[PDB]
Amino acid sequence: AWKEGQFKDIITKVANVELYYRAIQFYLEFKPLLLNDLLMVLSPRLDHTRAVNYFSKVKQLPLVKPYLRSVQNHNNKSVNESLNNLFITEEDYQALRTSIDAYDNFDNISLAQRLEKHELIEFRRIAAYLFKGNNRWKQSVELCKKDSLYKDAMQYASESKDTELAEELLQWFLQEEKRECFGACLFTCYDLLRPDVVLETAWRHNIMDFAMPYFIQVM
Amino acid sequence: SYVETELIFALAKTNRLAELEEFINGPNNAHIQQVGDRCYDEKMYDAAKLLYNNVSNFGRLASTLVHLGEYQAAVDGARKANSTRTWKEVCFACVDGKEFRLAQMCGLHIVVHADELEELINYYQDRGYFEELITMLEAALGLERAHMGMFTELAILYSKFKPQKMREHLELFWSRVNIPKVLRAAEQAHLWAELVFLYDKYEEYDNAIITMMNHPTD
Amino acid sequence: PESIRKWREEQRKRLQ
Amino acid sequence: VRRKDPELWGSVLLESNPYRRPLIDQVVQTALSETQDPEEVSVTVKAFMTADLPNELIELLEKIVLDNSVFSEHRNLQNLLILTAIKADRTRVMEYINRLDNYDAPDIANIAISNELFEEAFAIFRKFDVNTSAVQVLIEHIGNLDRAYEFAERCNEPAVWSQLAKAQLQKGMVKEAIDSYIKADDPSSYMEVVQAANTSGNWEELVKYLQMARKKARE
Amino acid sequence: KYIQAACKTGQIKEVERICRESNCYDPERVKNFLKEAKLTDQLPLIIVCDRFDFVHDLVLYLYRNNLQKYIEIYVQKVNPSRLPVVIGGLLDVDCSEDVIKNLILVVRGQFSTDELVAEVEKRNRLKLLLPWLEARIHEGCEEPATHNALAKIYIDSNNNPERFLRENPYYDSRVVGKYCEKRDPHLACVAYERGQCDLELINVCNENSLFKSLSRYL
Amino acid sequence: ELDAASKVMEQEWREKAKKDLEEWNQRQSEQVEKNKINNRIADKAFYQQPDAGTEWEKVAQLCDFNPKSSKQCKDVSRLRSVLMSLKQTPLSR
Repeated sequence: AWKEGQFKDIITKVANVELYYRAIQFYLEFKPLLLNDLLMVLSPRLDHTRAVNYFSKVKQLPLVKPYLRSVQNHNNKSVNESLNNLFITEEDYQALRTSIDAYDNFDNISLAQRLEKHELIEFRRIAAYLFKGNNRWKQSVELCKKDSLYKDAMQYASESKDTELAEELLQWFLQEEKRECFGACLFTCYDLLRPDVVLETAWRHNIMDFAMPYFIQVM
Repeated sequence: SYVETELIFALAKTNRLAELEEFINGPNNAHIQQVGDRCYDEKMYDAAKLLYNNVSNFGRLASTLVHLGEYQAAVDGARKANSTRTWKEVCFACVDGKEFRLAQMCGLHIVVHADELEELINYYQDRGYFEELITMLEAALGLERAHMGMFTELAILYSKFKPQKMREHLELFWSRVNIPKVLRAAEQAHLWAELVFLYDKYEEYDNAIITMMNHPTD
Repeated sequence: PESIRKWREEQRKRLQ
Repeated sequence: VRRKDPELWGSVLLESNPYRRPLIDQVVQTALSETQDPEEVSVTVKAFMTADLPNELIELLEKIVLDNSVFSEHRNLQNLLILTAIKADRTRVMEYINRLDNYDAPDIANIAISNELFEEAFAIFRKFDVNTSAVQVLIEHIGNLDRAYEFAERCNEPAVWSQLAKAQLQKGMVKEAIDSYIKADDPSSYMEVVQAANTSGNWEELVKYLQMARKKARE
Repeated sequence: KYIQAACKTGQIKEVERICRESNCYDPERVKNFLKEAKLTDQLPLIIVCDRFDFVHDLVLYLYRNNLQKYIEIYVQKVNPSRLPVVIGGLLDVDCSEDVIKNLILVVRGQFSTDELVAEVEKRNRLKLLLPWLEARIHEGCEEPATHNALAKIYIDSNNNPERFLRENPYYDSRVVGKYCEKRDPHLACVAYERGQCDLELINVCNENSLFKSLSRYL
Repeated sequence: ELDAASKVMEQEWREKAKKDLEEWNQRQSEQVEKNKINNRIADKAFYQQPDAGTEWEKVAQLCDFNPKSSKQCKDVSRLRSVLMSLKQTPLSR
């Protein structure tokens, strides 16, 4: 006595919510192809947290991925975490950026600590982005310094708007032969550096670099 | 204000955005929305975008986003404008660009109206994308302001494009759809297996017995 | 692609 | 529903009729048919409250009527659902709080902290950005410094840092009470800090506290 | 020049009077100088602007710069008859709906009902007038304007509003029938039956509807 | 007999459901493998041949202060840096 063409409308007219879970179990047991439509039509009266918990207990998140992305508009913590885990599993880095830019109801620290160990450049970049968004200044810069030596950590140090941070980058560029980007680091961190000590360390204290356009703009 | 208006007009003429974006952010005190008209009148795009950005004038930015090429920003502006013309232009642009992921999303707020449904049908018939129209109208059930014409046109398209799925929709929404608009389409399709059932549902016993006598096969 | 041709032809053939 | 009469509901709801559950399962759908005015709904809910219905009978009606319907007002619809869910002592309180607005937050928070439910009041205080009333209750009831420190690190307010310093002083953490006052710039209660410093020689961190309080309270 | 001299020392109380009394000046330059020289307590513009009907930019300027008491005190004391225009202007930039729902609860003086329902229909945001209509029906307002809008909202509420049409005689059958003509004629039939609109009943049922309704009514 | 037939149909439906679940899992695994292959190709494309009077040109290419940087905050230091970049632009050879 089952007819999908009528059940898909009858299930939305019930009074309780346990029948929604019974229908979810029926679809997981017999016909998972219409589970997306069932979830989309039951969403106005379905508890998304318990649904995500059940989907994680049965491990069917890739089959409900579109419904989870649709529910993501409600900024649910469990839905956000499940979508982030699915994007990590699928080696996606664009959907992760979209999710972290649109919503923030999740633990950014744990996600960053997981992404920093996934050996991917995009994952560690997203981790540094989350760290700098969590007001963890002078920490994400040192984290990305391991790889972002091609004028990327300079941007983080500049947008940090803090002092005694770009000076460390200058000292690192002066101890090791990387004086080529010294002027770029000076220009990006103009409002965070002092020309006196910059010129002193750049000329007398270490290898005699010119760094003249910086002082020209200062004049 | 006229001075700054003519200044930004001359900047849009030579596409001097590098200083136009700075003059807009400052105390221009000009007459906004006056040069934005000449932007599309003289076919000068990429200039009205910065004009409508800082003013929050959702409804006219889509007219430039259509010719720009981006479709995500078109939907992001239409969801903020919530005007029929904006949604219709976004849907027409998505149809021109062979886009279907955002076409259904933008048409969900167009199929709500009765007159715009005919415009959508006319736009989708000349392009041949009947499957996209069917998939967009399938989501009409999951709405809060559906009317008779939507399901009527859905049943018509089922009777004309997908005969293997028209029976269920016809038996389900027989009372909601109108009588003449569906019977005329079914007669044009010459489907005698459902005309008798529809006549019996609407108590049209004369046209039912006439059809049964003229076609007693099934 | 002007699918009206097949649209009419298939239906007319089935009806005939 | 039509003939509003509290005496009728009182005479019918006496646990004598074995068909009370089908009557409830029918009235839960019949009540949506009126859709005219909340006066009849008010009379019916008053009759229900006077009949002393058990749990999972009124809060379900409120969840059905308030969501996906017209009756989304706030005329006594704040306590009628939240207090009932608290008396039921279930996880439905969090879902009701997350799916409701324009409700009196301090009163229900006080009612919750008076009862055994405390995480709901914490979520309420986090939703309305009430940091002080959350940390104070967390310290008074449980005193979990591990969560209070993270909560104070998340936000940024001198009152929150002062409350954290007071909580650390309650636990005898003089070493952290200086760091909790540097970020707050609060020169008050210095006499208590001086009295607590005499209990254990720690004249290395109090120096900075006094040097910073000198520029705030010339005593 | 007198207004300019009134800007050298604080005399804002003497500026709001001459804007209403005098009617032989150019309001363009006046409002430009007012928007340029911020008085920090300026409210002569919130009168002359609606006096010359240029509030389409005043609402935007208030939403951009600051919105604390200006529109509030305006609707309270100055002119409550322009509330729907300000609500539409605030909906143009898509502001918070809770702010508007809280502002509409404030008491009113001179006010028009049709001008607000027209704006919320143009914006397709009829879900904001529910608390105001509830307060009106609780106070005992026996006005057809306060009931026709509620009936149309119930029509758009995706429910079965049959008891409300057969029990409430306050609304107008013409508007409900014309609005529900292309959407659902089954409710328009009951509306016209309650309104005794025989000609409308003919023009609606005989065109596209069921004929048994007329057979049972006539 | 009808109950036995219903049990047989339920067993057949369970078998078909297991088959469909296996097919969906295989399709998802194939899609994940294709995505991993695409990510490996992208990581291999990341490998380039950069360095460890063209020095100034390479430094500019790395850190060009193009006027497009005006999208940031209107800081006076950023304006001075943009002016210095415009003055150094003629050094491009």
